[PDB]
Amino acid sequence: DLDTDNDNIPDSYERNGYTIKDLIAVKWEDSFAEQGYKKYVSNYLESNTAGDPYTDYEKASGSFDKAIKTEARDPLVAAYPIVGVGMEKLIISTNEHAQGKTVSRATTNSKTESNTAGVSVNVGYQNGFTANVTTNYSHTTDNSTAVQDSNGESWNTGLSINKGESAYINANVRYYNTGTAPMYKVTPTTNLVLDGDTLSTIKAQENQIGNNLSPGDTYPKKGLSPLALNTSRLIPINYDQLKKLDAGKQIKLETTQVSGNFGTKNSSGQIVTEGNSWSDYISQIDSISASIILDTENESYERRVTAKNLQDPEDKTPELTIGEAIEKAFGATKKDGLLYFNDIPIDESCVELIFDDNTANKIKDSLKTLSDKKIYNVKLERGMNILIKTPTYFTNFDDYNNYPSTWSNVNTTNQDGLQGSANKLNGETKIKIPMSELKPYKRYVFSGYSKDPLTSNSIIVKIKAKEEKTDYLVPEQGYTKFSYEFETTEKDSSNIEITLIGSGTTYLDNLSITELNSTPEIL
Amino acid sequence: DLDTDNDNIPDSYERNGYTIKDLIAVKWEDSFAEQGYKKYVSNYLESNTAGDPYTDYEKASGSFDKAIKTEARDPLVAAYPIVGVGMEKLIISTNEHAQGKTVSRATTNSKTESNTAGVSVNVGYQNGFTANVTTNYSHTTDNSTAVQDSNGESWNTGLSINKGESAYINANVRYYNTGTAPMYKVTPTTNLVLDGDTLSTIKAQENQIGNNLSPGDTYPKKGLSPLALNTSRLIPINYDQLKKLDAGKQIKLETTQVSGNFGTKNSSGQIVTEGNSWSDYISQIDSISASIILDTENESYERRVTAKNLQDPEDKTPELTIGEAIEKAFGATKKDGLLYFNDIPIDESCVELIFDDNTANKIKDSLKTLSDKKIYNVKLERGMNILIKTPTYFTNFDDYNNYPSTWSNVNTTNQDGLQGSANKLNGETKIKIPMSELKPYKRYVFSGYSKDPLTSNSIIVKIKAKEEKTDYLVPEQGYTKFSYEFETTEKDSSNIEITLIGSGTTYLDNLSITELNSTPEIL
Amino acid sequence: DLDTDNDNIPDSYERNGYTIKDLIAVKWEDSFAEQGYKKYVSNYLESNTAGDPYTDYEKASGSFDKAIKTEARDPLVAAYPIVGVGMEKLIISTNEHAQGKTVSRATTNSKTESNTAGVSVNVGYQNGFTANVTTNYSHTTDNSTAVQDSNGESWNTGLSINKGESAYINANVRYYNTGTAPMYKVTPTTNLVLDGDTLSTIKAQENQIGNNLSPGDTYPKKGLSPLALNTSRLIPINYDQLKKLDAGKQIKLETTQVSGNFGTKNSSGQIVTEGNSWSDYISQIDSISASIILDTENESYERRVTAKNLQDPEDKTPELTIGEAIEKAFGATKKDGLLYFNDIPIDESCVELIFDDNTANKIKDSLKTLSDKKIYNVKLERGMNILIKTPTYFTNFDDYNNYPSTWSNVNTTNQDGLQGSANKLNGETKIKIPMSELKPYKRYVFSGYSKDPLTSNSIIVKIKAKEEKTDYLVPEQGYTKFSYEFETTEKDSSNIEITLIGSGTTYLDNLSITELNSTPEIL
Ligand SMILES: [Ca+2]
Ligand SMILES: [Ca+2]
Ligand SMILES: [Ca+2]
Ligand SMILES: [Ca+2]
Ligand SMILES: [Ca+2]
Ligand SMILES: [Ca+2]
Ligand SMILES: [Ca+2]
Ligand SMILES: [Ca+2]
Ligand SMILES: [Ca+2]
Repeated sequence: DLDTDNDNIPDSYERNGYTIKDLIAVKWEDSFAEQGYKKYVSNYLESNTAGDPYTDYEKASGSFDKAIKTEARDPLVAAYPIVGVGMEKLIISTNEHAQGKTVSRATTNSKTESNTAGVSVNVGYQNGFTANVTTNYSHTTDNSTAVQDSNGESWNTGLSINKGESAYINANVRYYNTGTAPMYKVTPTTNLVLDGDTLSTIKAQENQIGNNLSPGDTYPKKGLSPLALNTSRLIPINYDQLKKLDAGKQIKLETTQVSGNFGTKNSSGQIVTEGNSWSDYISQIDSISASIILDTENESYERRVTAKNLQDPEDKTPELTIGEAIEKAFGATKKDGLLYFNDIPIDESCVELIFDDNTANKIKDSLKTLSDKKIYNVKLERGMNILIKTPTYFTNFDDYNNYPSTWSNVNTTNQDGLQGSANKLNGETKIKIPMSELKPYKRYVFSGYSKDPLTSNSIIVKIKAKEEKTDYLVPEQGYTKFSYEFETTEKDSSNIEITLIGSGTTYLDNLSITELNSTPEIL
Repeated sequence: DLDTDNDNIPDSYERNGYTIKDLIAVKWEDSFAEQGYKKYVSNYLESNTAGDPYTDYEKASGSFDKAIKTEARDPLVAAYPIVGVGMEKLIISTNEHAQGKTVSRATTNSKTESNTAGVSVNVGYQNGFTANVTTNYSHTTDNSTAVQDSNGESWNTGLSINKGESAYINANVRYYNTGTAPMYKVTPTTNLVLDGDTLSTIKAQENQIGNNLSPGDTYPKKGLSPLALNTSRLIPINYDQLKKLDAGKQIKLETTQVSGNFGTKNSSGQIVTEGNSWSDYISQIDSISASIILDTENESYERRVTAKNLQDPEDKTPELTIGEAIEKAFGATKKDGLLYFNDIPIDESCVELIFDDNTANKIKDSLKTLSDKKIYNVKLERGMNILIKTPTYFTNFDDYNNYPSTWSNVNTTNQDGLQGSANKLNGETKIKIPMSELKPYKRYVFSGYSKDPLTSNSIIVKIKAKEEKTDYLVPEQGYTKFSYEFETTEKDSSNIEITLIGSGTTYLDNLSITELNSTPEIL
Repeated sequence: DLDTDNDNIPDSYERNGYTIKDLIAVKWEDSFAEQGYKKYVSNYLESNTAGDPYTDYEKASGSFDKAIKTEARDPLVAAYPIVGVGMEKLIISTNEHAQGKTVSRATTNSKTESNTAGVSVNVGYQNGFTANVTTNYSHTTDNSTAVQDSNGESWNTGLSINKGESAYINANVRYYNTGTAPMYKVTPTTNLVLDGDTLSTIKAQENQIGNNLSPGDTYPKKGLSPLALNTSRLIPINYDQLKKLDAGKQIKLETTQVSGNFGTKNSSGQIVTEGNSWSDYISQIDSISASIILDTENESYERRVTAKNLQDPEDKTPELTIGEAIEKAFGATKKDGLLYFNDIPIDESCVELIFDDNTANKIKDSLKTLSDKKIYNVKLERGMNILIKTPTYFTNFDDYNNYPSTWSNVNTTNQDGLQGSANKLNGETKIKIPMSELKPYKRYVFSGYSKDPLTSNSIIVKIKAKEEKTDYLVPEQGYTKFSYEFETTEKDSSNIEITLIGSGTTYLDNLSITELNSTPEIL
């Protein structure tokens, strides 16, 4: 009944209960949780919960831009715009205006490549920390390029450079947005950096892209003509960096400064975008919120969620766990003990978790006092980053199985599993996968969980690839997570085999195969 | 009941008790110092205790820009933004448009080099003075570049400059903000100098740095590619300073004018950065407050703290000691006679303290009248500069120890130390520190405390390095600080030996290895 | 109770006493002189008692711009900012772009030299005039250049100019303030004058400095690089003034028009520096107040003080003596008959006094009626000039003794002196001040005081340098002041010795060696 800020919601209704229906507010008592309403938690000392250019009421009632994704309806998630650039096809030509020698290659893009390229994986997880530590960190602003149609052939012999003069570089790019915010006056700048030696900067101005970029969309609408670097003209190169591109290095294409406008609803009609810009709220959002990234193999997402700092009892901001923040940022359905997306389950054992050194140290220090030793029950703190990687293949010996092949010697008849059932081991367990279903020249990690109700039972696991290896595993009464890496090669090679031999008592569950990054090719 | 300024704070409270909770002001009754609540002190004759454009009650209540660091909510420390610029790597090319001969070297930038370069060392420290002096004083505005990847070769061999015509220089620079204040419309003017001779200046304008610079964050957000000086275009060089650069001197950068605005709330809604400027409060802050700089091996900070004019009893402003100023300006947990950060310990006998000549004369005048003979229990006066250097290696034979190796023949079972334990001696004390963990071409100070309740039980020390020496240290009844210096070379040498032997009675404590400056390399 | 001006202070409290506490005026009764309180007097017929744009209550209550030095707190001293430009490095280039024959020399600036460059000395100082007479006056605005690092070589040798065309000049400059006021919007216009001929006018606009120059703070803040004039650009020279610098003349720099703004606190918040100009108050101060310039070996000071016109009984204004005017315009500590700074002594017999011819005539008119024979007890009048030059060396055989070389035959066992003791003489008196501290190509004056309690005891003095001089002196009953002059030469000369021989009865006191100006050099 008491009001502090300039919002219709009372200060008592800004904590421990929040329901918005027919443009008024009513208290939640847990009767209509199935009827399409979710619980909002917000500040009650400040009008603006996060740094987005809206009040808490307008983003909790739908009276804002229709282009904004609906996942930012909760007041702890703000509309933060990100503009990313992807590189698709490359051509090399010896002229400047546009005869000569022109060569063309196709190239795939990887958004979450530089983040996980500095991840070293050990053979054993210490205590309840079921994650890895990266070396460096980066958002999806930068992008990585991998050459697919790379037959053994030097790039020099197709261009005939002798001593000093080198050709030019032309390409096609696409402009995507990974976040819950559009941009209207899109003016980005992008550096084309090859292993540190900067080549050029690209500014696409305004008229070439148009007055909008809706979230989740690019300018080439799905499958159409990609935008080339012809229509600020062409990029040169010298006779020092071509061998670097040929042998080991890949072209980095990263967006540096992003400027634009947006829309706020006026009193009368449709949107306005003239006297307002995205230039002041970058540090207003980025200095109070964390950064949660999710990487499905088809598309990626990033969100920013406000957090709580421990050394300020006067700051009465909402406090969440890790899993609650994931649920509110990404949108999920709560099943019995589990959190689901539309088709991909989300759990501390079903996907992979990546943190930097500060977050890893904070989680290791904060997991001492808890008595459950689970990842999702970690208190949210500001200034940390989470990268969730969805496996490209995952089975849980249950209703979900996306493996293209079928396993051998599978015994579903068990009930002492971490989630449901498990496989009773008696002898061999073998699977093979053809090379065509896996992208060449990458790095894969195969991970799983094991349990043994004996003293000194042991398992051996053989991974047959272009570096085949055999490894030894000694499980105990507790659940043990194992993870082993392997490398792939070109499509003209053999299949990939996964075998494991035991003594006939252990149990296995939660099998996953996940791609991380790309390996250099000898060229 | 009584009021003096245009603020909400009562007059009878404003001295010796001050607490903000739930946007109300209550006195201090020294019973909730453990729940995170803290006290502050403010002048009662003016609304702005410091020189910032925020009132003290507002800047202590949190109703201000949230990107400012949370320890700046102390009203006794003002917000002051500092912009620094420095190289990462350097290139020379003989063409104005970009073939020819091009060389590239990789450098490292350092923040406190010109300040420490005028500091001399001695065998003993007379009286209670536990600090050194510097020839000239500079802030962290200027940066020094050190060239690492450089074997024996002159720049002329890779350039072939004969009589007068020289090549062109280009560099990769970064911009950083080490202070408790952001700025938005950044317009830095930077002189790129070689030992006094200004080669040129650069004006970054707006399109290359961006409309934002968060405090504590560089221009590339954490790890991205460094900006190149290709987007006013190029700067020249002649064949007079090339060999001068070759022999002894290094390129320095300093900014001169930094223009920008500060952000604040409007009457109704969002924040505006239009009708403000960070150019009218620089002198008004610098002519009222002190200057305290801290330099950790990872990062650096500096603050301006207001002081009391002792020769003016009318100016009713609160007074400070040195340790209380450090605690209130940086933010530190106060253990029993101890100031701790999250991991770095600071005390009067664990760090290095640097003043200039005027502060040295003032502290020598004010030290004799004190009955405790310590550095921290000194009243703060305006217009004096303090620098604190945290050593890269430091131990006290206690809970804190981060040496890359382990000390030999340690008898820590003792209590007669400055803080608990001490190193009893019966035989030698040796360490062989390897060069793989130390920066090449540096100057290092070995510092420590010696004490012995005996007549003349002297000790001797031997430092084996590229400049090897032996020294004799005699003890006293008092507690004597011993400091010595040595120099190092490139990474392809043998280990550095520190050996000390006495006669089985002396006590040695608080052993520290720190770095000062860079030596000119012969090339 | 009775009020005249726009101040809360009554007319009676505006005379013979002025104390302020808790923003309330109170009268002086001589019990709180030792508690830091100071006594002022102010006009009671105008709101602005001085020409600075502040009323007496506002300039005495501290509620004004804090960058103004505390010496301007009293109402009888005006806030007058002065911008001076100094030249440090002279480089000559024969091109209009940047290749060519370039020569770079180092040069030191002298601020107050031309005001005292035309002074001549006398053997005896007649009557009670213990000062000197100058031929021209100059502020700290003009500045002179003196070249030290210059071996035997013509400037034409480094340029090889034959008949018709000479090179271009380029300079390194610094900007300083010496006054009790800051200006923000600096507009410096300067002329580079060469012995009556104007070479060029330099206008450094707004962007080469910015809107901040603190008083007493150089634009390169303490130790940084000198600012070159390469950021309106170039200055030519002919083959007529190029040979004039070789023999006798020196390049001089004189600012002509400077304007700025003074910052005023508004009603509610911060300070405004837009609607203002430092052009309507220059003639308000300069046409009323006098001029006092003080020259220390480390810094210079300039102040303007309002005086009394003796031919005006209607003009009711404060009347000041010379010593009280100095004490109010600088801030002084009063020992028993003595005026001291923190360490620099100032007195009628401890420094050098320079007066203009009109001022000397007025003072010599005023000296006859005085019955005390002291120069500091003279009533001030509008439009007179005072220069106080502190000698670089000064002894009095007392608490202050800062000669680097000790005397010979020192007998301090005496008490019939002007202050404290006097040096008893028995035979010769020797001093040998060496090469290592004397600035070259300068002119020095050694002055002293003598008594002799005998009828016809004469003394002899010898000054041995490259230009030696002998002299015979006859002292008298009272205090007699004598002054001698000499010059110096380059580094490769010998040390300078001073001998004085008496006969055992004469008494010598207050020996002061000072520098006056610079001599032309043969080259
Ligand atoms: Ca509210
Ligand atoms: Ca709210
Ligand atoms: Ca299961
Ligand atoms: Ca107050
Ligand atoms: Ca106040
Ligand atoms: Ca200890
Ligand atoms: Ca009055
Ligand atoms: Ca008055
Ligand atoms: Ca005396």
